[PDB]
Amino acid sequence: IRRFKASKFVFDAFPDQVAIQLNDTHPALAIPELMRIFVDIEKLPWSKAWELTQKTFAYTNHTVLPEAL
Amino acid sequence: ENVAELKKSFNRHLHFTLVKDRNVATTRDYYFALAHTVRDHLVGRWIRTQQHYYDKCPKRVYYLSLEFYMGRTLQNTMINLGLQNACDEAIYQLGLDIEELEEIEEDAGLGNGGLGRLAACFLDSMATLGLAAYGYGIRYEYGIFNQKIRDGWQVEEADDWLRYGNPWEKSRPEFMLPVHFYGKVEHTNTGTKWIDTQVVLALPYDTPVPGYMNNTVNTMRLWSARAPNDDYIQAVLDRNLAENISRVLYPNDNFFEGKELRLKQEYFVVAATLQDIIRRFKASKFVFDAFPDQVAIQLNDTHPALAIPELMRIFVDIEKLPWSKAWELTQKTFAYTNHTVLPEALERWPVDLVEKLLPRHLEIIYEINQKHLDRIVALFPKDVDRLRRMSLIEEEGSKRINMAHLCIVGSHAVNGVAKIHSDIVKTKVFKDFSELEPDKFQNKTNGITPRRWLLLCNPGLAELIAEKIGEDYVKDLSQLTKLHSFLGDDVFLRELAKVKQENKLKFSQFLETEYKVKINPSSMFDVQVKRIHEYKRQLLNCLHVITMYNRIKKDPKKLFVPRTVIIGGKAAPGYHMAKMIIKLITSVADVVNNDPMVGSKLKVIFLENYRVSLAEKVIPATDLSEQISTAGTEASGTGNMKFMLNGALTIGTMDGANVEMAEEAGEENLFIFGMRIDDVAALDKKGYEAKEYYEALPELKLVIDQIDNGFFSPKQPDLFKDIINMLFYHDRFKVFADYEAYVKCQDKVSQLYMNPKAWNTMVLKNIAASGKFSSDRTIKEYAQNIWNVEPSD
Amino acid sequence: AYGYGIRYEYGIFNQKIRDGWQVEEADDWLRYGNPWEKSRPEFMLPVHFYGKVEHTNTGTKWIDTQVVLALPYDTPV
Amino acid sequence: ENVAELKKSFNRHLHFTLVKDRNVATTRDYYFALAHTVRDHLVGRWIRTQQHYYDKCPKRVYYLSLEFYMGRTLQNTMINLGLQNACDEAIYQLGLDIEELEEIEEDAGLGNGGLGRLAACFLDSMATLGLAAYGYGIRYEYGIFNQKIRDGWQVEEADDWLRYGNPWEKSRPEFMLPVHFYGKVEHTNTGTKWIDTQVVLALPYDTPVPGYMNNTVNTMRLWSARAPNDDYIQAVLDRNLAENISRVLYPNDNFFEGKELRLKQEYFVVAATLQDIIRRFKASKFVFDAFPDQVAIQLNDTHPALAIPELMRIFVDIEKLPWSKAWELTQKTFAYTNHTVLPEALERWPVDLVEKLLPRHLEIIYEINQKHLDRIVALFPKDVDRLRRMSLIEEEGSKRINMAHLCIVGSHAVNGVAKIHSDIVKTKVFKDFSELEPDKFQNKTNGITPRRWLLLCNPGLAELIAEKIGEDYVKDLSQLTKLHSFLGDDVFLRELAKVKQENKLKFSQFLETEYKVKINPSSMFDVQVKRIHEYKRQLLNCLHVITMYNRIKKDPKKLFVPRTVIIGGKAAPGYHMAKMIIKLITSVADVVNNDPMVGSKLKVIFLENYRVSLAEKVIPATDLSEQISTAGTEASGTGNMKFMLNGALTIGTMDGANVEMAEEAGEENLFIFGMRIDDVAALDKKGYEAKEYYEALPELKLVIDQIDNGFFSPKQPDLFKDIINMLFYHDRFKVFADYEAYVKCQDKVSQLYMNPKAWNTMVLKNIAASGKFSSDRTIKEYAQNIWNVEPSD
Ligand SMILES: O=C(N[C@@H](Cc1ccccc1)C(=O)N1CC(C(=O)O)C1)c1cc2cc(Cl)ccc2[nH]1
Ligand SMILES: O=C(N[C@@H](Cc1ccccc1)C(=O)N1CC(C(=O)O)C1)c1cc2cc(Cl)ccc2[nH]1
Ligand SMILES: O=C(N[C@@H](Cc1ccccc1)C(=O)N1CC(C(=O)O)C1)c1cc2cc(Cl)ccc2[nH]1
Ligand SMILES: *Cc1c(COP(=O)(O)O)cnc(C)c1O
Ligand SMILES: *Cc1c(COP(=O)(O)O)cnc(C)c1O
Ligand SMILES: CC(=O)N[C@@H]1O[C@H](CO)[C@@H](O)[C@H](O)[C@H]1O
Ligand SMILES: CC(=O)N[C@@H]1O[C@H](CO)[C@@H](O)[C@H](O)[C@H]1O
Ligand SMILES: O=c1[nH]c(=O)c2[nH]c(=O)[nH]c2[nH]1
Ligand SMILES: O=c1[nH]c(=O)c2[nH]c(=O)[nH]c2[nH]1
Repeated sequence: IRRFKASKFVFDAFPDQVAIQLNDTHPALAIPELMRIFVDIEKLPWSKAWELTQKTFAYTNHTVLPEAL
Repeated sequence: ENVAELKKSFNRHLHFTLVKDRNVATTRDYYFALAHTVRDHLVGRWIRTQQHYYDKCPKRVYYLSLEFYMGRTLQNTMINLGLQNACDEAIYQLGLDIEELEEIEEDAGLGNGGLGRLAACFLDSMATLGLAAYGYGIRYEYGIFNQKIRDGWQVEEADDWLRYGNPWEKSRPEFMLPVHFYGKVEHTNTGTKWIDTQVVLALPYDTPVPGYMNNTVNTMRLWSARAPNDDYIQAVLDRNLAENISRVLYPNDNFFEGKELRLKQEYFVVAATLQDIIRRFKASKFVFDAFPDQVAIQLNDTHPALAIPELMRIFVDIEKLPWSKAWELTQKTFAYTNHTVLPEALERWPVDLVEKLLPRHLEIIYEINQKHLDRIVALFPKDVDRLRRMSLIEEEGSKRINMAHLCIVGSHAVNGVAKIHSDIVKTKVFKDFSELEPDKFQNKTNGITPRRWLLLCNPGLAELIAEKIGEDYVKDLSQLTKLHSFLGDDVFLRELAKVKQENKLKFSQFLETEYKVKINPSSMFDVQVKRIHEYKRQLLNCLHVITMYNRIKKDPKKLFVPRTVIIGGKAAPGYHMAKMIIKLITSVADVVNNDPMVGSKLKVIFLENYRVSLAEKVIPATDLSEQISTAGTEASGTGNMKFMLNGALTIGTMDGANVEMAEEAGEENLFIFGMRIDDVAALDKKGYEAKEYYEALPELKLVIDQIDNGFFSPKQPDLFKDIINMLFYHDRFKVFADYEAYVKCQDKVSQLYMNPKAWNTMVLKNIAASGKFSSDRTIKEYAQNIWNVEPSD
Repeated sequence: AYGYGIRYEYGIFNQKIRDGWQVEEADDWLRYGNPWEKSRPEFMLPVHFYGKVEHTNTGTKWIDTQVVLALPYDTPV
Repeated sequence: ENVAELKKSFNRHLHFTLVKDRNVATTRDYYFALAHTVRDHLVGRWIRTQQHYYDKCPKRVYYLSLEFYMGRTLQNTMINLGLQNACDEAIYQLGLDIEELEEIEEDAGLGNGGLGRLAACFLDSMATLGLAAYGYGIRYEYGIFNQKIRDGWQVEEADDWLRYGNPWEKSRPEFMLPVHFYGKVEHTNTGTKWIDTQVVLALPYDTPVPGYMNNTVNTMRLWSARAPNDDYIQAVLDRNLAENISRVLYPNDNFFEGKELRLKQEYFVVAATLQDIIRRFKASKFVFDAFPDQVAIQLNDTHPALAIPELMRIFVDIEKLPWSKAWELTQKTFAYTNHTVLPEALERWPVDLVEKLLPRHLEIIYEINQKHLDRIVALFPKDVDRLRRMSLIEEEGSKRINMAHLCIVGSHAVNGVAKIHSDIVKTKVFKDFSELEPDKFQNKTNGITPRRWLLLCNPGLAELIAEKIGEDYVKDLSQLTKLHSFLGDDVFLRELAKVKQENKLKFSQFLETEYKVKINPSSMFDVQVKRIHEYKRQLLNCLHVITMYNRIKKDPKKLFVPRTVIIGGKAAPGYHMAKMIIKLITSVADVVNNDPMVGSKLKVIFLENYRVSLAEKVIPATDLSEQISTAGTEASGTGNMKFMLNGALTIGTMDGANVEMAEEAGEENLFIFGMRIDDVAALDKKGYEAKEYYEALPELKLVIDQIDNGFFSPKQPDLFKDIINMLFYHDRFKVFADYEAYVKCQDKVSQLYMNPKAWNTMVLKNIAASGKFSSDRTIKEYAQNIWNVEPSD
């Protein structure tokens, strides 16, 4: 986010400048953390924030083993 | 209050309230639809807040002022209600631009400058602190005139601010009140009667004052004059005469014009206010002995001085209280704020005018004075000249009333608005009164609201700060000192400088589209915006500008830090020197901006129609804040505080609050220069001979000769004759006396500017020390040491 | 593209076999220094843990948290 | 090493070493680029110097200490390599400010005070004298805590000095060594074995110690603890436990805390050092009979006392030498320096702790003691109490080891650090040992390096002196006596006073930007900086300050020489009285600095985070040096020497080296006052009753009552109760006993200060007599009378 703000780029264009790949579910907390930042800090409305969040993140599933979940 | 619902409310208002669809709606229609959409969010809490004051009856504060320099309301409201981001989204989804809709709104320019803006910041701080406070003023049909520049001169255009409607005001018919003028007095055996008077009705209009994120919404009650209903045509037309009382704001800043109409406005606002206050007290679920414990009235300068004898009139003539008791409750009710020490600004109404217009008030004033002098004659039997000095009456020829003296004896507290100022008020100007009553005189350093002057005008900065230290600073600005932790944080300094840069680009766009000039976005934005005054000296600034131009003309290739020098402000209509100085600046700018040799090195702009909404644009884009009044002339200043809070460095004198800014941030972190108060005094005694400096300083001589010989006005070589004459023979603000130190200081500023890291480090030290200057702290001190009221957090 | 992860002081353990069984040893890979990483001190950030939620009229805030700084190290790819 | 080439190297490092360009580089990046640019200049001579020691095998000196209070390295290195002026030019041409880059560097605060700073000065003098000397210590991850003042109290913050990297240190992997703890002992037929121990690795880090202008660069080797590599997660985390051994410096100055972790650090540094020393000896192109002729190990106090039984362990258990021979070579190898005589500072480790942690060392210590007492029983058959007094073991209840006794019998020389101190050590504290061995006890008066404490910290002075008498004084400070020739040289006295003035302005700028206070640049800078101790008495000083404030409050117009009183220093974290005294001083300063009546007459500052780099700033700006310990308590002192060398006059007691300063400069040229050693003794016998002075001295009573009644702590009237209680009933440093003489002395100081010519003449007499106090002279005496080593000039 700091790098986005410093760029020559609101946040509307955030997903057009940023793509974050979630390698397995280990960094899953990144979804609610981005929301927390957008909402609690940046004061964006939930709807707007959630839309941006989905466009930013992509999730890669690496396993179906129950003990790995 | 979510995005989907705001769009729906917006569409609903556009339809039912503006009678439009998306095809025929105008931009004004959209602004109004949004204004109403936002306004509906205030209602619930406005009713609850005023209802809660009645039930719990906390002591109320009444801020009585002839001025409330409010600026625009839409954005401020969205921010304090936490609605801005959602509204921004809604409007965007509707395919509109909220910032464009915002520009449709007229400023409620019901003030001249600092005095009026202080009142406005105070209402915001009081609602944010949760105090049961009310602002009482006049609903002028025309505010401070709109300023146009024609052929380099200021031209005034009427500010018809209500032409299209004010969604932010609410008519309160049920509270209309009659105000009396002229007539005669009768001292009957049933009390004294003020009869055969002319009557003018006062219709009150309430505007909500939302606190910052706290459910509190207070009230600003502004009175409008209306002719009462008991050649026919002429008789109906003449109803205009009574209605002229609230027609227009007197456009004088720090200057007393003793016009009868002004006196009428003063009693109008005072009579309506006090009667409304007493009415509410009497309806409160509270004899009058408890009045002072339920009511505090702050006099914003001496303009509402008549409130003192009006309260006594009400208590004695109406409520039938004995003089002694009335007097006691009166002093305990009023507190007075002195905002100036310039001779020409002192309110001294001729006795004959007051006798004709307000006969009962003159009588009461004479009584007040009599009981006043009798006590002095007692304590100081011999000192006859002391009685002359402390009298509410000046008998020297044309007998007049000294309103400040009346405010002093009728109030339990008197305060100045900056330490140095309050000191001079207590120990010099009013020595005889403070020696007699030590504890009466206080200081209450001015402040500015960090909502309007930070959150609103510079969101990029408010956001950057919040990311580093949280949002607590909004409601407790002293929290900005934590910023000190980042003085060696390189990345933060870069982020800080980026915010200033973006503000500069945004405003450079405003300049280029509003004026011819091409702006060097990287040049230093050197700014001086405030009312035009000889004491504020934009003239000194103009000398520095001409000086820089000549340096360029001589050494075109010398390494020069490029500047965009901006100077703006309104001159009172009848203030000749002020109007001449404006013409000088525009003339200078025309030469500078069009000389091929300087080009992008130096651009000069006379910012037109300086007002609250324009201050919000230029202040955040400023690098260097000009606060150069002659030591002893600016009681406090507040524009100086706005620039400090927004990342500009200050070049100024040790005057007003500039002194406390230096104390908080460290003197080395401000570009202080010139004569201090003692130097001015000493130079006075010796006698000030302007010629010396002129002869003694070569760069100054060239400047002076150029202005004098027509260099800056070829077609009228002697155009600036009056300026030259005043400068050499009648300058009581010692312009030439600070020229040298001022120019030397300016060079040091340019030096530092070449060092971005050093420059931004000092900026950070200023921002981090600006906390004292929040009006929330000023109001806390007023609540605690004068009004004796408590918040609700 | 950028890779973002954690700079563990100890990576996956070094495995040894004792009496036929696996035995683990700490992979102290930074002991002698890593010329391939570049500390980026100016980008250190605070990270919050624990604490509580406060639902205010100013907007829900996470307060009384424990803080841990995050110092980034860039390795070229 | 010329300007053009330094800029190129700087740019090269910024690029390849810091991966930056001028646009994105931070100030820290610039500091690092310069540090590396300078560092490269050391390499060639560091390799040659260490190579030359191996080829020529001169006897080596090993200075073993748990402390090395080094301060910053950049400037010191530039100066000793003659690179400063060129680097200053280079950086300036690059558009940077070298002094700003210098401030980025963290102090290597690996010490508490004098003991640690003495070691640091010694390394500089030894490299400058060209001796084959090595400093051996611990590479603490955290040095002496950073001190913050919050609400007037000291708060400690971790000194994470390595966070951003230390370019001045070099990892030496190939010399890692294992250190053993715990375990058990086995006396087998192949020698005794220390088995089943816990192992912690010691990784050595070398820092270069450049001599002043001589091509010599010695080494400071500091050991860092690392867990060896043969719930998994917890097992990996637990590696922290071994690594905690070198985690942090124990923050006690002159106080013994018998914590097991401290004992671990002590054996850690001793085991790694001696094994490294023996390894080098065995690889030298030298049987062990020649060991003592090739190695000298100086024990900096008793902290590394375990080195004695460790060397014996190595010789006996490892090298298989017979006890008798091992013992002989051991005594000839070690020399011990006693740095204190305060009871609470004595190291007395409980036998049980040593048995558990170092079983083999306990055994060896018992043997040492046995052979020790058997010899005494022989020479003195009857004296049973003599054996009790000279035993290495204290059996009185909780049995513990007297480390000083172990250092005395295991060393061939024992020295104190000031004549008066060494006398007391020899004739009182260790009488039984010196009577038994006269020639073993010596004196070696402390000294300070004139590079860091003159050339570096006060270039203006070093330059002024050099212009008068040349530069030879740098390497032979006794050359300063030539300055005597200028005692009647008026122009020189003016030049001397100008240097002090400039230092004062420079530091006044530091004060104003760091603290609120406005500094009177012309006032007398009265300074007391050193660790906070009851025996050092900044409390007495505080009484004098309050005294001066009261005098001002009474006679506001009396001619008073204005002063800026500065008191700073860290208090050990668990030292309650020390922390209370700090709070007292800050409380006093807040009243004084904000009382309108005193104003610019008196300002008080509690200098925060006093450390080496800050001593370099304040010392050169000092007029009056406070060295007021109670006679008999300060073994020597060295801060006293720094002030003398830098142009301050001294007000102190006849204690430690203050006595020799008086001898060198003439007693009349120092403001000596109070009880001398004999007076303290006499007052002891009689019994000290604090009340007498309190009742007997009116100015003291007012001071005391004020502190006691809350005058200096309104909101907590009883806050200073403990201070008051200690003062009347438990003050073993007789504060009230010297109050009178102290205040009388202070007045004489102010008297002289009014006489600029008389004042500067005495200053010159102090500077001219400061030559004895160079650590180069101290090291010459150590080399000649103890280590038996020779230089290389
Ligand atoms: O005045 C109406 N809406 C209002 C809406 C409004 C109210 C307050 C401020 C701005 C706009 C209106 O357009 N104005 C009040 C202003 C004035 O007093 O000049 C301008 C309105 C809506 C409507 C709808 C029907 Cl069907 C008939 C008459 C109507 N008047
Ligand atoms: O640490 C130096 N060079 C570095 C070189 C290096 C850097 C990165 C990885 C491996 C090696 C060094 O030896 N190490 C960093 C590693 C660690 O963090 O432990 C080991 C160095 C060079 C030098 C030269 C002088 Cl004159 C004085 C001190 C010095 N230190
Ligand atoms: O660590 C590098 N330079 C070093 C340079 C340095 C060395 C010693 C002290 C201070 C600075 C560095 O920046 N630091 C070592 C410190 C630490 O251990 O935290 C910080 C470095 C340069 C470089 C260049 C490339 Cl292309 C890739 C990786 C790199 N690392
Ligand atoms: C704040 C403000 C002022 C007062 O500014 P000074 O520089 O203190 O005189 C005047 N006019 C406007 C529009 C302002 O916002
Ligand atoms: C020299 C020095 C000391 C020792 O000073 P004394 O006044 O002799 O106790 C302590 N701390 C620092 C930082 C020093 O430089
Ligand atoms: C009469 C009048 O308008 N006085 C003005 O009041 C404001 C608010 O106190 C001051 O900041 C300013 O210096 C002063 O000129
Ligand atoms: C235990 C200890 O730190 N002793 C200190 O050692 C230094 C260096 O010898 C002396 O100058 C000082 O007076 C003394 O207090
Ligand atoms: O009409 C005036 N208005 C002013 O504000 C002013 N100030 C001043 O000096 N003269 C005048 N005149
Ligand atoms: O924890 C302490 N450290 C000290 O340095 C000291 N000195 C002292 O007298 N008591 C204490 N306590």
